[PDB]
Amino acid sequence: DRPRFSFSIAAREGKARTGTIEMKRGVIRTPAFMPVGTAAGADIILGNTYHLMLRPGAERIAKLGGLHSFMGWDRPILTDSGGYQVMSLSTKQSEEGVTFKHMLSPERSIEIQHLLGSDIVMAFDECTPYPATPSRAASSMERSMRWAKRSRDAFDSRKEQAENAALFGIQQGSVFENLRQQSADALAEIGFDGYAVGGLAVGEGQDEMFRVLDFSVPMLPDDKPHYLMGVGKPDDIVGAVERGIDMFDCVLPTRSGRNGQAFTWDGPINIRNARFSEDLKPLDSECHCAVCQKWSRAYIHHLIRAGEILGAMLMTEHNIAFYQQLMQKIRDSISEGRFSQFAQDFRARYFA
Amino acid sequence: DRPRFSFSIAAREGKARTGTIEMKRGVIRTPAFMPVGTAAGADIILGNTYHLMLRPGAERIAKLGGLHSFMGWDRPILTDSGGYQVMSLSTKQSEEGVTFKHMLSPERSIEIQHLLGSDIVMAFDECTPYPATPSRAASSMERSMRWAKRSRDAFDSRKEQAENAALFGIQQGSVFENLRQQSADALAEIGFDGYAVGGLAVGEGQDEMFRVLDFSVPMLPDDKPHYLMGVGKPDDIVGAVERGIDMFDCVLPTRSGRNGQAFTWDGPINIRNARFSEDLKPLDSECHCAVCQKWSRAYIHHLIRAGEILGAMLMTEHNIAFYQQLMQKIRDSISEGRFSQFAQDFRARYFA
Ligand SMILES: CNc1nc2c(CC[C@H]3O[C@@H](OC)[C@H](O)[C@@H]3OC)c3nc(N)[nH]c(=O)c3cc2[nH]1
Ligand SMILES: CNc1nc2c(CC[C@H]3O[C@@H](OC)[C@H](O)[C@@H]3OC)c3nc(N)[nH]c(=O)c3cc2[nH]1
Ligand SMILES: [Zn+2]
Ligand SMILES: [Zn+2]
Repeated sequence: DRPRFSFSIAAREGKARTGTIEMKRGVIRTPAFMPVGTAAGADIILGNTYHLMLRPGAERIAKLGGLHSFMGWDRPILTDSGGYQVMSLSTKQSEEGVTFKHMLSPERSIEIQHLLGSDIVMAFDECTPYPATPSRAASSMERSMRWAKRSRDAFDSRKEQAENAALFGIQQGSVFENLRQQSADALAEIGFDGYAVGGLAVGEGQDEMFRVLDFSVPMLPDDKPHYLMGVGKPDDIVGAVERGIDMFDCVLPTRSGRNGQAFTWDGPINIRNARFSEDLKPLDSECHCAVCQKWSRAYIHHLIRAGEILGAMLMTEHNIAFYQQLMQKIRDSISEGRFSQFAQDFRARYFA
Repeated sequence: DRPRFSFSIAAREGKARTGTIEMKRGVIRTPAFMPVGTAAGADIILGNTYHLMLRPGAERIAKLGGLHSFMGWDRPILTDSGGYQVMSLSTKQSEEGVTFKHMLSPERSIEIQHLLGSDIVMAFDECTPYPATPSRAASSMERSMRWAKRSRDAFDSRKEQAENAALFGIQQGSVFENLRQQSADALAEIGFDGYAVGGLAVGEGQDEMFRVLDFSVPMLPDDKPHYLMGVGKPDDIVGAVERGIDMFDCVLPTRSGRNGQAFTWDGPINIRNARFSEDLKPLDSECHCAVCQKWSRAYIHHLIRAGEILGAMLMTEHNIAFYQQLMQKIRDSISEGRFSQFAQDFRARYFA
């Protein structure tokens, strides 16, 4: 019988790691990509806390048997704490939490995630806007750390949650090394099952994001998983793995899939472009997905140009599969000690 | 090795028949429902002649290897002749054909269908508007019969087509028994592989459509398949089979699937309605489709209300599967001599 939570590192290359997270509902191979659950293989999917709390509401999801039953997915599910989305899509902040057009607090966030039944629960934090002054970044991070402790206590007070789920803390501090360190120290003192790097993929760009990861990831406990929230493009994922990240989520595969963009080893392509109208090659030359086994760029181009939902579905299936093949290649290369070479080869071809 | 075309009737009950059409690319079980090819089991699918001739053009489809290669479907394909769609969606009529914003003639229609590579080719006809006066219905039908002969000759002049495909003639005559008879006589004199009842499902309503079928279908050769163009709702299909129809096509399963409507044995439902928000039953209680095996009305309701493409896809998959289960039940009941009872039971429950 699998444990509630156990992370094991099987192999390393530089800062990169590959291994497994064992949970009651399944094993998660790392580095992992975690796709949106409602998108359409993956070891864990995402539940959309913000949407679900509004429609149909967390209490209603619980009445229906929880997210696993509702979505027909019996493996692990990760949920965010909801605040990022409230601040992005809705607001009034206070030490208690956020009110918006209801009150979302650390305690309420944890309870919502309990009612949804997720396996990996995120602490309720504040994703500091970018750019931020040192003072504002510090005040924001300090509040997030107080909220992390409140999240910890709320999670621990719910027996079913404490015994069956896992809780990740989220590091903040914007782009400032000293604040990232204080945040890491605060989170480690509280103690979490995993640690996320928050506050990135918010407009800073890849060079700056990588610079922040360079010093931020080593601050987190080495023996726990590291989750980079909101990342990202394939090249962002590769560089983040090079910097010690184990888990990823991004809206790109689905957003791109619904908007004519396909990921390939030769970079992204816009399938609507006329240059694909007579292209009999599959979306990607090496991809093993069902779409690439059967249909051409020309046919998918045709479907999308005709407004056929089948086209968007095939694009999305391909993009999700591409991301999973990327993660498999990353895991295999780290395990074989050839990840550095893989990263180099990947970049040379993707950006050719 | 299968013949070019062979229709065999295995069993009858009243005017209803069940059997098979054998063609080089496969066997078609009748009564048959023929779904849109780009929708997402079926023995034959439809190619959209009108759309294809505009985007990317029939010549381009031929360059890409024909529709079978293009769509990844190696079984039979049926194509319409294009005029119905031109008159519905675009016009100037003449004895030569129709010009619209190009000229579509019987000869050009047959050539387009040849370039697409379809297995069942429809004659180029005029679908008379409804209502029509006797004079206008007669003039229209007479032109369609001249065009049927031209279609026959064009098809026969193309070796690959004549030897590998089949040609159906289309009966016209509006709602008038004498014109339907003249049309049937003209088509039988020319000689076709199958016979369609055209000019219906154009606003006349079920009672009138059934009245016209009552006298029109017996006018067609008994030993050839009968295709009712544009029909229809499940109850229309059942009543048409009771009147001797063997083949069907309809935009309903896909249009409904993309617009929140699901077909069930208890009638259609609009899954967006709030009454489904907590309904844990599958879309239909008896349906064997993949969707009903796995997901609830509540989840599909959620997906569609959230604007998720997955929702529309699941609805469409279910509707297509429902239609195929309907046709299987029809075939089985005729073969077992219990179709009358099936039709009665079907109606009692569908309209309860
Ligand atoms: C895009 N960049 C980005 N996203 C971010 C998210 C949302 C991820 C969440 O976004 C949802 O997708 C819309 C996913 O559900 C995911 O949750 C698992 C963040 N969430 C929290 N709690 N804290 C952060 O610092 C944070 C930073 C982010 N940067
Ligand atoms: C809706 N009612 C209806 N449709 C009709 C169609 C289009 C079927 C065609 O419609 C396309 O779907 C948009 C399908 O491709 C199908 O072709 C196989 C007809 N086509 C011809 N040639 N002649 C007729 O008398 C006719 C009557 C119809 N009544
Ligand atoms: Zn693929
Ligand atoms: Zn079903």
